[PDB]
Amino acid sequence: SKDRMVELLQEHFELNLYEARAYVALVAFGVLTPAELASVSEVPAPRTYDVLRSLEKKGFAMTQPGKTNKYRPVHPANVLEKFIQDWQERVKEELEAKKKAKEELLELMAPLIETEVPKYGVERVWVVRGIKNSTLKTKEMLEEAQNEILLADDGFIAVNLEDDIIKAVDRGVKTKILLTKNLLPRLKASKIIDYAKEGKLELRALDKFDLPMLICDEEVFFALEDLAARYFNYETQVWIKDHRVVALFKEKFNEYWEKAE
Amino acid sequence: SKDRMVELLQEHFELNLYEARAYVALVAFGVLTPAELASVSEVPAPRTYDVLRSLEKKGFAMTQPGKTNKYRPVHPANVLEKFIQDWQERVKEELEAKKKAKEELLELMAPLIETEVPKYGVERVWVVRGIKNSTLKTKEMLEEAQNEILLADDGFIAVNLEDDIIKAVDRGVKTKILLTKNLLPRLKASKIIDYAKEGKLELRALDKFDLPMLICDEEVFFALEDLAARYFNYETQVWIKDHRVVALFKEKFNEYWEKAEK
Amino acid sequence: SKDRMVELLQEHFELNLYEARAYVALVAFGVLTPAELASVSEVPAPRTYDVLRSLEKKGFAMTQPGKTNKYRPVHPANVLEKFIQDWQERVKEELEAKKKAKEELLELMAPLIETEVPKYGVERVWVVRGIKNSTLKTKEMLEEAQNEILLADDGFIAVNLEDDIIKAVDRGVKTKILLTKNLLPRLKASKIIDYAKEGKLELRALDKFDLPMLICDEEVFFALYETQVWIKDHRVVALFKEKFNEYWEKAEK
Amino acid sequence: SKDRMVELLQEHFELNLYEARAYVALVAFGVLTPAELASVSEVPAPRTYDVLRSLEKKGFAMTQPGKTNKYRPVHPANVLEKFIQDWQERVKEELEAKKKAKEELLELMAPLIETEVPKYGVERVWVVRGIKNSTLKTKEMLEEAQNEILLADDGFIAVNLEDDIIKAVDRGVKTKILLTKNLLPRLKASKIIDYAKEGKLELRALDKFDLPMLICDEEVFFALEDLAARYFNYETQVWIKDHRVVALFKEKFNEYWEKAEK
Ligand SMILES: [Ca+2]
Ligand SMILES: [Ca+2]
Repeated sequence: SKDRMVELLQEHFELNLYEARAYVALVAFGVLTPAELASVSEVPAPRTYDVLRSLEKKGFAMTQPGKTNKYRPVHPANVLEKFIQDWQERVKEELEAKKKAKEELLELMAPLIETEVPKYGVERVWVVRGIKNSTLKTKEMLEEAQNEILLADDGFIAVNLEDDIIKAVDRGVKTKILLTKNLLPRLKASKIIDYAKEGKLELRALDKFDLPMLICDEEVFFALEDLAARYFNYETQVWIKDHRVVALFKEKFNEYWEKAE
Repeated sequence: SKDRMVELLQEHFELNLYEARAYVALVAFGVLTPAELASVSEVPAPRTYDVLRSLEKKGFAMTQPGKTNKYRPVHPANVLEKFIQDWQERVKEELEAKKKAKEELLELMAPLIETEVPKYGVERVWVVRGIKNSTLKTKEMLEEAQNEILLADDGFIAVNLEDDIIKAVDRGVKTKILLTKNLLPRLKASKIIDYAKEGKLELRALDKFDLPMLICDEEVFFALEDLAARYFNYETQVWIKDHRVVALFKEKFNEYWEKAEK
Repeated sequence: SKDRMVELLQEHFELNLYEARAYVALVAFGVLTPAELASVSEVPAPRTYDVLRSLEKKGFAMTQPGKTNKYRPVHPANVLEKFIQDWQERVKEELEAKKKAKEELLELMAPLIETEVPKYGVERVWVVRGIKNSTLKTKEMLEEAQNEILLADDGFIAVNLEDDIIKAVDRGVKTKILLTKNLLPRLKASKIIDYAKEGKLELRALDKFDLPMLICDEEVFFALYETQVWIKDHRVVALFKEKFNEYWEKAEK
Repeated sequence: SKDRMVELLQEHFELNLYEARAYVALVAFGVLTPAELASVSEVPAPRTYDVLRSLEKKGFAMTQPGKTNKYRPVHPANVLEKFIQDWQERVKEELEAKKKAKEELLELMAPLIETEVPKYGVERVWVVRGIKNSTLKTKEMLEEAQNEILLADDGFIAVNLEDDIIKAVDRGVKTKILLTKNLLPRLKASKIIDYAKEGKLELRALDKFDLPMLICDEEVFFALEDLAARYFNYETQVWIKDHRVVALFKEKFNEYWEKAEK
């Protein structure tokens, strides 16, 4: 039918509905004026000029300017052939455009991938309040740690996060536990001291240290103090996930750590 | 520079605005959740799930089974290349789709173009817009030329239809071709050229003539060349069937022909 | 009041409605959570987090990430000044960008003004059918002509479009009329014959020429029912002018 | 490239797609009617009138003497220039409008910020996103600093707050400023120099340090500098009021402070 001709033109040769209808009409009727097209095909009267003019510019028609414009269809074997050839040239050009878009993006995104160290998630600073949230944060750090754990403990930490601490030790995590000497005998029946003696974790003590902390693989979790927080009672703590901050707290742990035993 | 990365992704790798922004963000941050994407980029919050999900689909993002779904970028060199490879295969399918369509159209139109009847010949003047569309008419002139052919070509009139020019030559049609010197390079070696060397047509060249044309038996096709209209593919070209007018253009051709060299 | 504060923030400091309301709220209350904001101001509850976070990235707020997200206003005198300083610098870069865009446009559009082929955007080819339309197009040209008129007339043009021909002559237009001897005596009581002798126009005749035409300053109107073609182009017209000058030679009196 | 001309007009001279296209068309063809514009350009037929009329309003098009159906372009050199002149003045108009608005807001807020408590300040930790927003906090630190200032600045932390730094020095604040070497060209105006030259503060420079900071008495503001988070203006910065943390950063500052010369 003629319907199939309209579809094919619309689908593959970039004509809109009216343009496809008008071109088919031109093939069938030869010379048409916009007025005649109106009566010949299914194209709105105010569009018949607009449409035929488009087909002209698209290479599907030729014309005779005048008070009344006459239009002539370009033979299908020419315009359909020409289109595919012109189409193929656009394609080939675009391919090059994409590979140059490719290279330019690679150049532009090298700055985003060059820093091969700090690839943490967005959330790197997290403020923790209260006892419940505190132990929940400490649990996670212990759950996620895979390389090392450094703990300076004046808590309220070894008890009862013991079962999380030992679990990490059981996973081969290089554990070091430093705690206040005054709090030492609290662990006299702990699992930690057994692992300390067997021993897969090292444990030491110190009369009192000023800056307690938990370090877990490029993460540090420490508490602010000012100055009756303990047993009065309220907690304010800060979590940071960044090698550079951890390096500071790790250097300090190692200063506290070398107070052997 | 970020804006450029978004532009390039959007125009050439078929990402929309938010998809392009999100992909850059994934590359930059290494890993994002829909919540984190909302936080760092200009993708609206409720849109961030679908954006990351579509990037995954398109091959720009990578994730784990879930539901603990975090999204991470696939390295650009392994995506932009893969996109192009996919695009090329999509093209090849459309190309043949067009070939199939063309042939069905020609078969459907066969009853319309045969015994059409075609109603032209009585029309002795037509206008063709777009200098690049000239071969939609000059092809027909060469098909029906049976006495003589005079061609003064800038590259846009009738050269490139060599098979039709030569068929005319081979059926005894007298042919004179005048080229601009800028066509002497692109028209090597060639097929049209060796006909001139064999003496089957005459071929000469001239620095520049201001009025290109194709004359085919009491018919003339000529271009009103203008480089300001060239930008809008809207140069006026005219076909006239009138030996008196053709005579005018034929005299002028012969004037250029005198200046024309070897 | 705060209604005025919200208005000003939206109009000049590029906050949306909810953001302006939320910042004002922060100034008033110091520390707020998204939940607290919801109860304090007219910001939709589910929008309160997004808004506060937006203010965070926009420099209007500071925060404490947590289960309890706290937000703190940046002092008005700092963020409002900070905005204007940054705004003013963004502008100047754009200023430079506009002057660089201008320069590139002038270079790109040079081919559009350099290719000095001074024609109109109007079409240059016009097909005319029928006599009434023919005489109107002919009338038009004669009135449009400003330099010269060349007419080879075996019509039915000079008769009777005379008043348009002489009107052109009266305007100082260089008129030359060639007409067929066979219809020549029709003009023996015309104004054209008077103007030919006075003479403000040159007039000759010839019993037969093959290509009649009207030329009016790089415009030509000639005939192929009857179908006529008008062309507006220097190079094409030159051919028709060359032919006119061949027919032009010569005749009395 | 026509497309480039449309882009530039569209991006910088506030023309929409159809207006920008039409202007190029006017430039190319010299004079157009709405009908003529529709035919040559990609502006839809029914739109060519309002498009041309609006170009006239904007100063890009001119009506012709006589019957005004035809439009002619106003030459680019007299429009693109005139636009910039108008735009600059329009900008300036808004600049003063913003400053005025600022001034009104501050007086409106005076009951909240004048003789302020403030309700915040008891809080000993805050986070600032965007390294370029850091001076919204560090300014406050410099204002209240009365013991010492230790500044290791990559350019975005506090060095661009000269008025407050100088004021601090003038009240006896021990001030050490450490800059990256790429800031020395631009900071030779200046206040910090001559104060470094007069011996009122110490100024050293260093190729690069990994942890920018501002220490003011018992407070530290430090940046987790990270490109390409900067690309999305989302670098995480932290303010802590706690002499123990400050001490760590103070040790590290003194580490950066060594070797750095000039
Ligand atoms: Ca402030
Ligand atoms: Ca202040």
